[PDB]
Amino acid sequence: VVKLVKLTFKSPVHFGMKRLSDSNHTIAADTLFSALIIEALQQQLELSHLLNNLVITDLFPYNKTSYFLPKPLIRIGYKAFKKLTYIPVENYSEYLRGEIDSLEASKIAESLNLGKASLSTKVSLQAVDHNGESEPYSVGNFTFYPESGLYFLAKGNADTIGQLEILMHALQYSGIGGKRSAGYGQFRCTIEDSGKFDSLLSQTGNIAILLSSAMASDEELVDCLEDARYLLKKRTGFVQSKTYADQLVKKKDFYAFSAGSTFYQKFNGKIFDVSDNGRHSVYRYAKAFWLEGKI
RNA sequence: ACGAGAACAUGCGCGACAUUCCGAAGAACGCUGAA
Repeated sequence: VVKLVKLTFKSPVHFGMKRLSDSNHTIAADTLFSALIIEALQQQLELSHLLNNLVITDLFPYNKTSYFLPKPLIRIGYKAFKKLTYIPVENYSEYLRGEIDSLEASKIAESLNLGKASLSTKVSLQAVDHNGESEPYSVGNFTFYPESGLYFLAKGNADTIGQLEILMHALQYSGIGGKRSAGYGQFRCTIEDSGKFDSLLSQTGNIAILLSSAMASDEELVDCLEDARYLLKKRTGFVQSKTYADQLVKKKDFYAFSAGSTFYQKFNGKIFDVSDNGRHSVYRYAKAFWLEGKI
């Protein structure tokens, strides 16, 4: 049951990539899954549905004009083609067939208006009272245009879909990304049946494109890599919880194929464990959502 | 179990100092009009 989940952001979001100063306009499926797990644990729900039947996608840019999917890594002005990152759903088939030209790719890049990124310079006055000093730091945020929003597609049974609806409503108050609970990431989310995507997903093409940041199991990896065009993205971070350890602990470093990576042989994903001797297992979504296309 | 959590762009600071609404300037010029 693939359900579109559109997110409208009221306040700017941080979405850090490596540092607090930087910012991204989207987040990986794992970052969303980790937020969904944290929420389910707060609301005292069973994690079996999320860990066994929920399939999600990286949040993708959406505009009133169009919904943007990630640019497939398919061999085809090379600058114009490399600058392009997201292609509207209507132009995805044209891009796959090679019917797109460099000027058309430039127009597609200009078409997206997800938002306007910025850097907010904050200060910490915690040490001023102890003969210390104010400490400047920078938070990179991204402000969506009013029509613009981030959407994700969630697939699963009816039970996990309803659980997702509950977690999503709680999540909007919780927020997403970094510096949430410090002014950022408040969003309001709608869950609906989308005719566009379900029709798009009902295609049996010769190539498979990874909607979500995903990694195959070892046995899956050996068949999948042959003839694959892909971009290994390091997935790293600290553990966010009150019960994992007394102090803040980094997760084990993970590498996942990025969204838009094209694999000839489809691989199902796996919820990996990036924990290192903690009081609970830190789950890292790496399951795979596939858009089959014809090239 | 969201490159995450905690974190006041904050503290101090007179839109202020100097600067004549002055200078020149006769209320007086022609003497006529009507019956």
